[PDB]
Amino acid sequence: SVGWPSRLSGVRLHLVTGKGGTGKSTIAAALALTLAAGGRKVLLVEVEGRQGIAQLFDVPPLPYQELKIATAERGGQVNALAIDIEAAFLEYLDMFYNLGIAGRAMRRIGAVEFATTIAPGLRDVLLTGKIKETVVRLDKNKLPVYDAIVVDAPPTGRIARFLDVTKAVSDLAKGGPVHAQSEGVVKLLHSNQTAIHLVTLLEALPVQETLEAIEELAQMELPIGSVIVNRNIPAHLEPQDLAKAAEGEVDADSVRAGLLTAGVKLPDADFAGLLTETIQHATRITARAEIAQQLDALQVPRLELPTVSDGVDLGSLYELSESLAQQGVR
Amino acid sequence: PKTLDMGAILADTSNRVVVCCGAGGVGKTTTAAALALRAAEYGRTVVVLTIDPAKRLAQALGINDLGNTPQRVPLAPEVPGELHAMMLDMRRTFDEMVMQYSGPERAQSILDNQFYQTVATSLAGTQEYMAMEKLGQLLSQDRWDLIVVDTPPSRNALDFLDAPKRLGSFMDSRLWRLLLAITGVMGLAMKALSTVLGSQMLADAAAFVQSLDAGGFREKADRTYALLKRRGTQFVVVSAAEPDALREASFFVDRLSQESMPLAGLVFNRTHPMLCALPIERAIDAAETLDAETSLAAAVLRIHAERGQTAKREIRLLSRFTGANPTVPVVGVPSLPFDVSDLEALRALADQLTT
Ligand SMILES: Nc1ncnc2c1ncn2[C@@H]1O[C@H](COP(=O)(O)OP(=O)(O)NP(=O)(O)O)[C@@H](O)[C@H]1O
Ligand SMILES: [Mg+2]
Repeated sequence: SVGWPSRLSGVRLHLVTGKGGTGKSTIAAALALTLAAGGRKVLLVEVEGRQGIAQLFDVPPLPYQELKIATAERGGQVNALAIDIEAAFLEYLDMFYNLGIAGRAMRRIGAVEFATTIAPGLRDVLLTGKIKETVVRLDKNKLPVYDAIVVDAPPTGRIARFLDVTKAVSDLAKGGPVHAQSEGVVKLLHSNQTAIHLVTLLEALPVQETLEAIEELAQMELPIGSVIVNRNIPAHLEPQDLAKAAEGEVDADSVRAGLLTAGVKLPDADFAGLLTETIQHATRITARAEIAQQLDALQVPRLELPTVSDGVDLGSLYELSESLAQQGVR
Repeated sequence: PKTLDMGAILADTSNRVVVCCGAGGVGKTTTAAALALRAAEYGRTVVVLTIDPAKRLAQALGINDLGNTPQRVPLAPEVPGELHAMMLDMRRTFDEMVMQYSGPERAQSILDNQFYQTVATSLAGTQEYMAMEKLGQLLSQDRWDLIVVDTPPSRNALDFLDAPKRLGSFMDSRLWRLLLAITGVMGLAMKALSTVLGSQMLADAAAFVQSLDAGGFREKADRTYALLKRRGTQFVVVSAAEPDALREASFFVDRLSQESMPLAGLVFNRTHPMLCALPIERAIDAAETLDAETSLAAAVLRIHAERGQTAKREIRLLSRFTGANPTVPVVGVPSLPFDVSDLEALRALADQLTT
């Protein structure tokens, strides 16, 4: 029933997926803040070239460097890495094929863009490879550079293929060093060092894709972490009252009595409008609970975040991190 | 403000194409369906090209199939018009385009190529490009006096107008023939690709370029895009109450203005009009007094104050958009208390849009 089993505290790589528009970027950022509290250092990574981190923090596009982007509670630090697939490709050519010269020539004519676009699998090898490199990097003292890596990942319809290292490597040259590092990537992804969290809204499609993605990922034996239900809203009604209101029954005499008590008397048109207003609210809560019920099928931890009433700004990120913390995320 | 009058637009048969644009997730597909249905109820012979209809909506329309081609929607016999519907099949529209330009024989090779099947048909912008292609096919066969076009979802509403030309320019890159099917630089790039990419994959890719034998793709995208400038084209931009959807609507209206393309107006979807006139502050205070002292009366008060606050946000958002675009007609569509998954719910939605 807990949202964050203790095992998720030993995870070093958190991947935040979910259907488009559910809040992967926001929640991956708040998660990074949550895990960074207490003088820890966490890296927040995005992989689609969408500069979503810079957009989230309302800053100019970030370069291909790990840079401090936020201070966490009690002296923690969140770094940002907007992975640049072109630079990552150049890095790859030079490190593993000593083809830096060719690579810099390709940058001139748009050829790196071409190669990454034409080969989907190479793209995923570079991205997942860079993620693994940030997860396992050690400092001068043989200690991990980062306490945790949080990835704003590709969405639920792509996450399974994105993490399909074997398929990615299938379309690369055989032999050489790439196949050596790919075994290490697969090991990381399948270990207790990794977890995939799925953000969803209480709407039909986000839940459907959450379920289907969980199924696909379990077949691959990839570790599921939490389902994170974003932008909840207040019911305001007790279950019995709610159920009645979703059918149109409101027992107004009681409502008229309560209003009378409150020093307010309403014209009949206004009273009818008020009665319609809470019935519609109850129909919405009931529809949401019906969709929600579909998640009860999974034996997966579930976390809940509120709706930030205005646009998500920096303070909102800290509010959401606090909610995660209060739910046991650590 | 200004009042968009979708009814008069739909009823006037000089309007032959109606394009629903906006961010994904704002109500484009259901709006497209409500508009196409209402146009049939006005007597028109309509086809709606939906891109991502909800399983249930597609069934109410009888297009839950794999066809890439319109089918009549059975409506009440009183209906003077005809509603037909289809769901874009991106991959199959790609197949049809390939055959249309390479011919059926060469097409068996292209369609059999694993690089075509696994990479080429899922490149970015395929969905917009094939939506535009399918629209082209619909126009050329002259099988309808009205085409209502749903447009694929994207965080970026301008993708519908920009991604197809972009994809065409990518397809026509010199790098296809030079790098897959010599020079110091191109020779470097070719060596790099040969050393990094799998032999099977490079063979399939060079096969694909050879077979297709195409600036073909950009020229197709340009010709098809000009169709959106024929007389009789109307764009309807759909946006929800959210700031993001509204901002995409504004971007899109701006582009439509710069290109002198006809914008019917904005559908401002999922509003929460107030049914009761009790002021917010009163609502809160009254509930708090009851809080100090039957829970039901206080809760109803909190429902109403919450809704009131939401309505305030919505009103100020629209006021922003109307301030920037005082020339753009608007219709506000309230959030309806049921899902839009049946012809009857489509009818209630169309009632909201047309009036
Ligand atoms: N709890 C919340 N309350 C209110 N607004 C929210 C909340 N979470 C996210 N948002 C807003 O929801 C919208 C979508 O969030 P975002 O974080 O961009 O989602 P996403 O999953 O990254 N979608 P994408 O990147 O397009 O695949 C943004 O405008 C956020 O600012
Ligand atoms: Mg994002």
